[PDB]
Amino acid sequence: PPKRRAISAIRKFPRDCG
Amino acid sequence: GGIKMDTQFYDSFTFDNVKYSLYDNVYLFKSGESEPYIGKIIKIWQQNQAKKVKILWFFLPDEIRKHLSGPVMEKEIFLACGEGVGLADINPLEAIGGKCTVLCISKDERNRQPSPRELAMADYIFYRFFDVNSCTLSEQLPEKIAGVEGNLLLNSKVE
Repeated sequence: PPKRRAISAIRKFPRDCG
Repeated sequence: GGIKMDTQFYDSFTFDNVKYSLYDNVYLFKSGESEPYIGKIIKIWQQNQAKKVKILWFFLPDEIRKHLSGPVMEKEIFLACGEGVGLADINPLEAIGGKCTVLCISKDERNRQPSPRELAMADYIFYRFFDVNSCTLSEQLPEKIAGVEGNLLLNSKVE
């Protein structure tokens, strides 16, 4: 199950994704 | 002589009363996003006392909607593959926000066909792989993804 954290994820997306 | 160990790596850890293992699938929230990202842990290590995980990304349908020509299944997601930006990102271990049950239904011979029980408990299912370079979906799993052998990126070897 998901649980939001204070520390943010780091993520890059391919072009025109996200 | 003297001994000097290099980087400490890990196969598992516990975070907020959840046990995570290498190649588990997890939720990760970015600040300001309503929905979490889903990714796979493909490396765990400590770096300057900071705990890090390398995340190989999954894509939810909404995240690649602009590149899809056809429909998707209700619980379907897509595993990133190929080489380029968007394949994987190094993350603080502390950003992990829970375990996600993702089941592979690929006919690829390196995938174990899941039991009805596993399929019944899956949060998401996948059999297609999104090449981040061409930005296209394929049902062919490459030999490796992000330097990891493909057979480690699918279902567990034993139920």
